[PDB]
Formats: sequence, structure tokens, C-alpha cells
Amino acid sequence: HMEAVQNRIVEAAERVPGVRGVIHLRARYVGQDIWAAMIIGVDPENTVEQAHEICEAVQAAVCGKIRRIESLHVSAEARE
Amino acid sequence: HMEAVQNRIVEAAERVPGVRGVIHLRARYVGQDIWAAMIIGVDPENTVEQAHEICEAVQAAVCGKIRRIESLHVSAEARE
Ligand code: NA
Ligand code: NA
Repeated sequence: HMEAVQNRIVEAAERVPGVRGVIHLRARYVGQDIWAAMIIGVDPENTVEQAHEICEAVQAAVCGKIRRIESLHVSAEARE
Repeated sequence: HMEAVQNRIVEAAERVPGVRGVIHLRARYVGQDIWAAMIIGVDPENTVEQAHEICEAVQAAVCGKIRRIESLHVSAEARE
């Protein structure tokens, strides 16, 4: 149930160009809404600006696909 | 007093190669120790790996100069 929604979140994020895994996801219910914080992996050789753009793209993809999410903060860390 | 130490933290961070301001600093006392979390600005065209290296350098500089700090998490965001 909560796991079903967390699966959907990860899957959604992973389908965005430049995402190299979901490193961390904390989702919590505030009433019927989800508030969440995500850390994604990205190519270490992407620029900081590119990584920002991927994060923004993840936020839009995830928010667009999972209607119950009302807050989502995405940050990036180097992976592989 | 608490402000004096926060000033020292910011000053220390700002003297590290690649730091473009301190965007955020939250420092709190746990007993006599400081636990802190910092966000620094960096060149948007630095790579994610470079930004990681600057963060690590800030952690070392700040920890080295302010002995009461016992925990310090540094992250980076694009600035100017
Ligand atoms: Na890439
Ligand atoms: Na630079």
C-alpha cells in the first residue's frame, strides 16, 4: 500500500533522462497527501546546472504521475 | 556568542577554493558541541564531482578551524 506508492515514485524517477538510481526516498503521509524528499544519482561529470535540471525534471515527472504527492524535494549526488 | 561561532563558520567556508557564498547554515548545540548543516554556492559549470570535492574541502577547513564542531554536513547548489 504505502510500498505500492513508493514503488511508483522510484519507477517514475528512474524513467527521467540522467537519473542513475534513487539513492534515498522518504515519503510520509500528511492526511491523504504525500510529502517526500528524494536523492537521485547522476553522472559525476554532469555539471551542477545539469544536475539541477535533472532534479527539476524528476520533480515534474513524479508530481505529474502520482497525484497524491503535494510536496517533493529532489537533490542529486554523484553515482558511478 | 552563538553568533560569533556562526561567523567563524561562514568565514572559514568562504576561504575555500570554489565556494561562492554560504547559502544556508543551521548550527545547534548538543551540550558543548556544535552539530551543523551547510549549503554552499558553487560555479554552475563545475561538475558534480568538483562540487563534491569543494564540499569535502569545506568540511575539512571548517572542522579544522572550529574545534567545537562535532558533526558537519555540507551540500552545494548553483550560484551565479
Ligand atoms: Na550524462
Ligand atoms: Na570554477
